[PDB]
Amino acid sequence: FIMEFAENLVLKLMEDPKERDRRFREHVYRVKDRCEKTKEMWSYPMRPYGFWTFERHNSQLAWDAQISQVPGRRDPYDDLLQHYS
Amino acid sequence: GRKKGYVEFDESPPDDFDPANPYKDPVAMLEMREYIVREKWIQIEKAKIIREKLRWCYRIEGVNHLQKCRHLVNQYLESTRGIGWGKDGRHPSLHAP
Repeated sequence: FIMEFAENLVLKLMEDPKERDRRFREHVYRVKDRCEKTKEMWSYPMRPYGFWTFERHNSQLAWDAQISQVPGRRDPYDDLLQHYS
Repeated sequence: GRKKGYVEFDESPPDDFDPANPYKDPVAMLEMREYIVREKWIQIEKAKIIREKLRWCYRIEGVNHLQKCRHLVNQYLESTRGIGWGKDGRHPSLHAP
């Protein structure tokens, strides 16, 4: 009965071939999906397309529109007309 | 844990495998390679069985072994035609169809 117990213990050891194959397939599919995702992540250029339209990059326009009435940068005719009216 | 100690494989090529583009699906590629290995091993074992029966024919038949085991010799020599994986040094007269 010692050999029978040893065989049962060895069978309790090892791994289920069905579970091993399923895990292998799942792991390979996951790696393939993630690697194509990382390749498309790397494919993007460093300079974005819309960077010239971004609000953060176009920060001078708002400030200068706010500050356009300061005497240091006024159009002379604007000052003339505001004096006239 | 394993259920019982006897091998369970399928005697059919894995599906979703494209011979034109075998490298498109990695799982299909690897399973097809494993199936090809299994088929080659089956052919090798068939040749080994033929070789064993040939050797026992040669042992049982004495001086008159050239005509009694001629069919077994021919069967073994045709069965060993495409056994190997890298036996390209073997002459094509015995290793090529």
